Amino acid sequence: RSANCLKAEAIHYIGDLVQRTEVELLKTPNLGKKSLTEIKDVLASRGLSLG
DNA sequence: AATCTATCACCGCAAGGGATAAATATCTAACACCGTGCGTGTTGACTATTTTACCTCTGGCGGTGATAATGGTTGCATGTACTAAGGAGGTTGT
Repeated sequence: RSANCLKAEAIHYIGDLVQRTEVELLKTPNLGKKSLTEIKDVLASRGLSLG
């Protein structure tokens, strides 16, 4: 349910997730652990990035 | 604001449905030709485009009739409920 509680912030789509750098990332509901931990490098394997 | 165990379940990851795009084959449409006929051109005779002239329409409006005719029309303002004002005039009072 990481999928439910993320898209509940109306960040439903990958296009703006590109803004969510490790300085202000948390604004979302719940989304508390394995999701939040390391997915940020496989994000860069379909091909996106942060900075 | 970090930790996770233990929810209700999404992912874990097998299957299979539709799709679309390739190739084929059909359709139509765009064109280039041709032929028709119309609105390509000047000229010419017509007759009635316009003007002015003349002879003689339509409608401008001014003018007023006489056997005599010589006491008139007009219908419903409103019917209630109030009550404030002015009007009357005799008089018993100021």
